[PDB]
Amino acid sequence: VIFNRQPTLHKMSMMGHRVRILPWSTFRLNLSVTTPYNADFDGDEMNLHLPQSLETRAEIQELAMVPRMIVTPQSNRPVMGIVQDTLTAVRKFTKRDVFLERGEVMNLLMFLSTWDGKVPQPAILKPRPLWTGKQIFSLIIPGHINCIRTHSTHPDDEDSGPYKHISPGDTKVVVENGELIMGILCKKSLGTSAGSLVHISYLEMGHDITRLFYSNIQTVINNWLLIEGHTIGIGDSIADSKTYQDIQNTIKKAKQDVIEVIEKAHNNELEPTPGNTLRQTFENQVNRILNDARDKTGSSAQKSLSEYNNFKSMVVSGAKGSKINISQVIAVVGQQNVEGKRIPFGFKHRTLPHFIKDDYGPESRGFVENSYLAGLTPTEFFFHAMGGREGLIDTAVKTAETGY
Amino acid sequence: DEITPDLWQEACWIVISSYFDEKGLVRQQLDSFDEFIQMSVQRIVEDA
Amino acid sequence: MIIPVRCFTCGKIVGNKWEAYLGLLQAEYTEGDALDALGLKRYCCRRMLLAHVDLIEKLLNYAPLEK
Amino acid sequence: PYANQPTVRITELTDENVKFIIENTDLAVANSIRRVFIAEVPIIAIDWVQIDANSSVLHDEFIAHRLGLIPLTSDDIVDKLQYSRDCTCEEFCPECSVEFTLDVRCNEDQTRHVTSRDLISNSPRVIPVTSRNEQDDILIVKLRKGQELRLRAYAKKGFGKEHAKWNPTAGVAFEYDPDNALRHTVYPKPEEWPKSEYSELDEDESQAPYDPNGKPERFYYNVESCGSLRPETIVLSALSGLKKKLSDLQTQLSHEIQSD
Amino acid sequence: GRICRPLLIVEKQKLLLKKRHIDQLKEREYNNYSWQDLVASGVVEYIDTLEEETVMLAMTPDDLQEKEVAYCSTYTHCEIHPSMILGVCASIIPFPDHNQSPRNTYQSAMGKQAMGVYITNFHVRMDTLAHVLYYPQKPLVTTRSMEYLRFRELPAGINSIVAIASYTGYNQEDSVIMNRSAVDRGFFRSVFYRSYKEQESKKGFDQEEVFEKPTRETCQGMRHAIYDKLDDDGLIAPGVRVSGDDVIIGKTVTLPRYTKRDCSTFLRTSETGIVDQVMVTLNQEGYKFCKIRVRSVRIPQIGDKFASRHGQKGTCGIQYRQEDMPFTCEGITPDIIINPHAIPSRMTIGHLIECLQGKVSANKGEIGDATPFNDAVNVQKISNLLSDYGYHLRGNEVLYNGFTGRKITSQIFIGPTYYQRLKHMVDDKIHSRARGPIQILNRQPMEGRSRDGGLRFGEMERDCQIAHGAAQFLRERLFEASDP
Amino acid sequence: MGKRVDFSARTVITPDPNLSIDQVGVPRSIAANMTFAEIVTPFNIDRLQEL
Amino acid sequence: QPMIYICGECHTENEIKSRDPIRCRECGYRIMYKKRTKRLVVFDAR
Amino acid sequence: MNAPPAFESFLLFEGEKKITINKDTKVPNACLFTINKEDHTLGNIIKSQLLKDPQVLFAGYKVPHPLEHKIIIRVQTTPDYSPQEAFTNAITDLISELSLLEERFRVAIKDKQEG
RNA sequence: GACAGGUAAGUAUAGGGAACCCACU
Ligand SMILES: [Mg+2]
Ligand SMILES: [Zn+2]
Ligand SMILES: [Zn+2]
Ligand SMILES: [Zn+2]
Repeated sequence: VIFNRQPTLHKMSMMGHRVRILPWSTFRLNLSVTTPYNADFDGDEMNLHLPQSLETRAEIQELAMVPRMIVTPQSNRPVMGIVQDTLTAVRKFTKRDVFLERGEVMNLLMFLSTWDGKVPQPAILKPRPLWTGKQIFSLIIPGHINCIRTHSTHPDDEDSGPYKHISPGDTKVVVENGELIMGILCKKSLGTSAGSLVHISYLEMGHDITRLFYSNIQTVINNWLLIEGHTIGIGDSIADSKTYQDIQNTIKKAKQDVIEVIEKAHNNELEPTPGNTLRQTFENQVNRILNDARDKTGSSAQKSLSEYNNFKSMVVSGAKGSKINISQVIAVVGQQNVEGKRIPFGFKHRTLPHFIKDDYGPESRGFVENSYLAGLTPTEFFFHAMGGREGLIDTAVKTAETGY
Repeated sequence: DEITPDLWQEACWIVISSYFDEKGLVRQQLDSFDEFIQMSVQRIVEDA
Repeated sequence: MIIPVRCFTCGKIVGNKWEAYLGLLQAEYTEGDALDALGLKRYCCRRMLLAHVDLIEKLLNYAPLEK
Repeated sequence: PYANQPTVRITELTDENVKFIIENTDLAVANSIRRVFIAEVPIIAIDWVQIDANSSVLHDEFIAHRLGLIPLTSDDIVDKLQYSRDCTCEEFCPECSVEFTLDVRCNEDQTRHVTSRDLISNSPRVIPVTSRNEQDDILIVKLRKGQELRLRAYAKKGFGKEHAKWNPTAGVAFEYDPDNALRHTVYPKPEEWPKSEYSELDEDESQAPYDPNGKPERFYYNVESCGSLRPETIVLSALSGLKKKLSDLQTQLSHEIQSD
Repeated sequence: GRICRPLLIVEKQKLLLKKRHIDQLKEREYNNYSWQDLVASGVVEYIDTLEEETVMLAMTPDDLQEKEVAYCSTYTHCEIHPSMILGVCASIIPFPDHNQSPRNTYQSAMGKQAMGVYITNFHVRMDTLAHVLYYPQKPLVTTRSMEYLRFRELPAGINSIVAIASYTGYNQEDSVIMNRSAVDRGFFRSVFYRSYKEQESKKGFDQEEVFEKPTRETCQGMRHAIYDKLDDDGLIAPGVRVSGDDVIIGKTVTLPRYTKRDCSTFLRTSETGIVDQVMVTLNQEGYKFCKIRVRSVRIPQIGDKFASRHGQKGTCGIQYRQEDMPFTCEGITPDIIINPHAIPSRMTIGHLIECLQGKVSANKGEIGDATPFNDAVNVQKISNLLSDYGYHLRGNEVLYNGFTGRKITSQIFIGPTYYQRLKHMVDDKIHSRARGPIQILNRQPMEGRSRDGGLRFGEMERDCQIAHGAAQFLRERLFEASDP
Repeated sequence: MGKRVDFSARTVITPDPNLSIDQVGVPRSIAANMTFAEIVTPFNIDRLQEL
Repeated sequence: QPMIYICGECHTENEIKSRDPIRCRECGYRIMYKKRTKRLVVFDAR
Repeated sequence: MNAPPAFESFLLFEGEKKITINKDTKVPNACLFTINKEDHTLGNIIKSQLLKDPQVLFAGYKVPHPLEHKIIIRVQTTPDYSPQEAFTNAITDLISELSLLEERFRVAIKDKQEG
């Protein structure tokens, strides 16, 4: 059956599938195929077309089947990849210090469909047998493909300094003879990016082999994740009081800097930069100051994050979120912008009636100095709503423009 | 005579309670229609 | 509209508790005290009681379709 | 190469729950026992309803749902009862079902509370839990004057797996390794995690030192009954049913191998 | 048409409002003191936007409070409460100031879709479409503003134990696992009422319509559907089971198998339920006019839409019985499980805070207050309170895999949270076709599932197939399968 | 350039990790409503007769 | 044949015949309701 | 409308084999037992017992699809031993476990009742 | 005449459209 989701943006939006009938009243999709369809299960509906003749059936079977559609000509790189829970779980799984007991390896092995039926020698024999997620993933990997990637958190200096081929952080991926020698898999190594492990699998082994590869990764990693567990909570949004104090100090210093700049400009001591009126120069200075403050605060929060932090887990695995997202949650949200500028003076020289006139301060012009966890004062909330409205409008218009 | 902040929370919320008890939520609709019927119809008739 | 018979989460019978809970509330027990007296330890059952809204009285305010 | 030697200790026992501990057994066995408690213990609950009349504000499906959810004492009658599907009787019979009749009419200005008290059983041994002989009767619906509710129902055997209404338990707390000796979990900040009731540790201590050779033993159960069965009855019936399932599986395996 | 909002008047640096005013308002029931009396006394005053342009305003009396560096010191008004800037739909959001604004916007609409008790007297209204939840519940965490939206009287949703964890992967990508046992116990069960209407018109002596139980020997235009369910008046009776394409209003018209053409009204295809009730009247022109309300019990199932109050919606990916669901040390199991991947990008930190304070309030026997701009409430305070009740201060818990009993290496965030089931259910959207009725003008498949229509193989679908090079499949889709 | 077509279904989508990437779960109702024409041959004549 | 309908206002039973203008003989009220069917109806308590 | 009947979870449909045996050709002494209308309860207990068995080189179970109520148990034994024999002995040992636990629980319940 | 009971003879047990609005992905 051909399977479709409007809007049909590219070839992969319509792809063939083999039907399996299961009780309930929905189309059940494998998580990987969501990416090409650009589909989420937030209520999205999809269409299915049944070819009616053997000729059309053969056409679909030989041309449109998902395995054949794995790699797109648009950017000569795979369209699907391991996503979401599977991505985070594989990142955790392929950590250096992940060890599996006889029974756990037992379950994962049998979930691995393409398994040859031979239990590998455990990476540890005494004082007790123990395997490694790297061993199990080596079993998962098909053929004898060779690949080299770098985990997302891979420091750059490591490549130059000693331990180059023995990563202290295990942040370098090396698959050899179809065996994950070392490294922590992540989006870089399993997603749509070029030269990814899935890409190399498709290139070397058949599309069918890569299909089995996808299925085995998903099943095995989900089953292990059952044991491992993955969550997100207020604990992962909380930071230590020391980092809170550091962020507060940074914000206060940035506010003081903005105040100094404003006072200088009012004294007229400020002078325009080339190719910019004095007001443009002042705005540039303010924006630079606030951006630097936000960047410093985000860096502080990311540093404060612990290895157990689930936000960091997810960002590192690349499944979802971003360092900017973590910074917004933990430290200040940051400046709100409409039309690429600070909040305009909707009122008479005033963003809101609650400020003195001709106030160009961060708070006055809509800088959210509070993190999402800390909550927002009403003015900051209003300005953030303005920004979100800008985003929504941009979406609602670009949809039609790009369609045309 | 004044309202300390601790009291102020409950005070403002009591004020809002009284406001909503007095007005309701569709007060604008009801008042607009009532004013229309009461004044505007007669005004139109006379202006004719 | 009416107090559910079982706690959705754990399945503990709570349908026979709404009237007693109201009785305690009018007896001036705090909600937590009333729940403890009724024995609702798990916060699932505590939720079942706290969040319930007995709309059945408002429904009964209307006369039946038949005399 | 052979079975363990599980031991039991009942640390508490009431009409409404049983708390105990099982030692020298596998986590798999313990978890399966818990699952059987929750899902695969036979029970009698209303599953057939005929609404002769219903003037109440609630509709027929609503009323039937509540009636099914009502629990019924099933201490021994369930064991004698056979599953309706297994039973030969054409429609219903005592061997496979128990009849109930409800008939109330609000003839007074005050609200009439149709509670489980009004549920009239045919077999005295099977009755609403609250009606037993303080716990109040389970409300079903309220009737203003001029309203009526007449219906005839049948309760049959069944286990929670088919539907939650047959589920006897009302909370099966299960635990093991109170102190995290096996380190099956991992506390990023163990200090801030409250001690389990079964935890045996100094307050300064957060969790037991890791045990490389450890294995899950001494599983703590606290089975709360929904009043359908005595908790001890729940446990015993669960064990019996699990053994029955294993025996039937053994029979099927023997048949298959012999055929092969 | 000039909009306007109330504002507390400020003179010098002090509110005109006073403790005596507050007390009189408290006793409003007896002394009859009222908001109108406040306005008359002149403590409060209406302000429109144009006047706001000149007004200098303060968040709260805290701004009036003197400061080392007076910012304004010349205030003229003060907000009654900042939360008032929100609207009806936005008000029900707890901790809106802890969410990315677009999620608040989304919740503004998902709230409109939530099912609940839309009106107290629904039992009599023969509304065209209606949905009623079996067991509504006022949220455990409430903004003070809902006191006036009357959400307490007519809540739309259920407080549910939600665990934000990955479990079998069936909740991935904005999907949610659901407790089958809870669903059996009535969790989020609802009823859907549909009202059909018909009337017999006597427009012309030559041709007139009549309700009746038609018989094949007399009337001609009968489908193979059985008319026995009808009564002698051509109307079905309450308490009668009905399936799709089942006649419910036997109607006939006198022709100019003889002298009678069937104009009966059948139940909508693929639908089912029981006839809730029937009403018979005369329209404005005396013609007999019957409305039939039919109710169908919708049990939540795979594909049904659910949503929190924080822009987090998802379809029920799968339902696990209680024994399958993970459980705390106690017997508690999550009613719903939602993939953690929602929160990171969404910034629905308000969702997590709501879950935490919901756990706190449920344990404490109170109703949490999630009014947006409330400094008196914060995450640290909530965590301390939660820890006081013998729980992890951040809401995490030790959960056990249901299938194997083994502990879960991670500790799952879990707690009560107000969820709400949106009207869009899979049963009302599933649709399929194989050579159904076709349009009259062009012989292509009809449109819309109510007409057993066919899906539109649109222009971009044609183009995608062109790119695929499947010329024969394209030909089949556009010519042989549409209108040869 | 665009048309409505027979032998087309539409419905909500839900995740299912237990399906190969190239597979798709379908409700039994949709499958029943859908039919694929199969020509009779001595090979499949018995199977189609049973169908 | 009888076709008893319940009047909305007075909640009174009254026969109505086909072609008979819809109006409660008792109160002249034009809204009536069919009485609950007699057909056997059952509900598994699920 | 498509909701499967609840009893379908545990009720064998007409003409369904409760258990089926296959030989995993990939490796010797390996059998696959497909058991219908069963779930993690039986799967886990049997897997644990077989793992306890030392002759068992391989024992485990899985649920091919949660929406389906079938389980697959893969068991590989030493050449001098049969997967069928291992499976039977594991079931027997679990039955003995249940019997012993039942009687001990009866004794404990009695004793608690008296005091 | 009416009414209640019985016997005999005859009858009865093919599909809309447009417009608009709302809501949805
Ligand atoms: Mg979507
Ligand atoms: Zn509970
Ligand atoms: Zn019988
Ligand atoms: Zn009347």
